[PDB]
Amino acid sequence: MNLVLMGLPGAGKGTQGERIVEDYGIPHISTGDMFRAAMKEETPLGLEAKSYIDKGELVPDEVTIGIVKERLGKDDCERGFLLDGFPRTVAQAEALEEILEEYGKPIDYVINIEVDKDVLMERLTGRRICSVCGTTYHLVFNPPKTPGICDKDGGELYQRADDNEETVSKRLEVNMKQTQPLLDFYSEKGYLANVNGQRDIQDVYADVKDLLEGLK
Ligand SMILES: Nc1ncnc2c1ncn2[C@@H]1O[C@H](COP(=O)(O)OP(=O)(O)OP(=O)(O)OP(=O)(O)OP(=O)(O)OC[C@H]2O[C@@H](n3cnc4c(N)ncnc43)[C@H](O)[C@@H]2O)[C@@H](O)[C@H]1O
Ligand SMILES: [Mg+2]
Ligand SMILES: [Zn+2]
Repeated sequence: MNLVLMGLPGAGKGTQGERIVEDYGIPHISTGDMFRAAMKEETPLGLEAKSYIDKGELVPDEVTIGIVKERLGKDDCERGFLLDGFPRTVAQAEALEEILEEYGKPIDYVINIEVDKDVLMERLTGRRICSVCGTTYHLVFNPPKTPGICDKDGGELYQRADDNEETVSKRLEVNMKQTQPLLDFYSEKGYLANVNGQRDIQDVYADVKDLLEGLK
């Protein structure tokens, strides 16, 4: 079960990915999360990626592909994986092809979580994240039972540094110009799957589960 999750900033990759990993146990591989984990620890990778991430721009291809290649090689990817936020440039997709060809692990589906760009600003500025677990909530659409704290572990919720109007706008701008080419790339490959991301969380996942049940 080799999957790729794509979508514009705030479309819900993390939210949906959380379900997939729960029902199938494949590693959730989010480049955004990997970069931020590096930033917190202050690794050389983190400091280099930080400059781009803080501005809402894409981190350069070479270093991004590099850390992904290493990750997909781990033992825990034996039964499949869930790539989140990678690739997000045609170059990255082409590179992933080579990488997976060497690993003998072809992509089963590239799942595009389609959400109108017009409602993504609201989704991001209203997002709050668990400082302990990473799971996300939304002040309006998916609020925590007790404001400011995670339902699961009681950890404090925070607002990502790049989740403000200006940076969100840049993020939408940057990724929108990469969107159609990626869709065309995988549409040609023959395994692009479009999912309506503008509905209730569990209803979005139902559409995702339909595809996954054919991958055991
Ligand atoms: N491959 C790569 N190459 C180069 N650079 C790279 C890179 N990968 C990463 N980077 C760098 O890293 C940065 C950050 O990457 P990344 O963290 O991957 O940024 P992203 O793509 O913008 O995605 P988000 O995490 O912001 O949102 P999401 O789709 O997971 O949404 P969520 O589920 O939280 O949901 C959002 C909100 O909506 C709510 N929500 C979820 N589902 C629904 C629903 N169905 N209805 C209503 N609300 C919902 C949630 O509760 C939440 O509040 C990039 O900008 C770039 O600089
Ligand atoms: Mg995410
Ligand atoms: Zn939590």
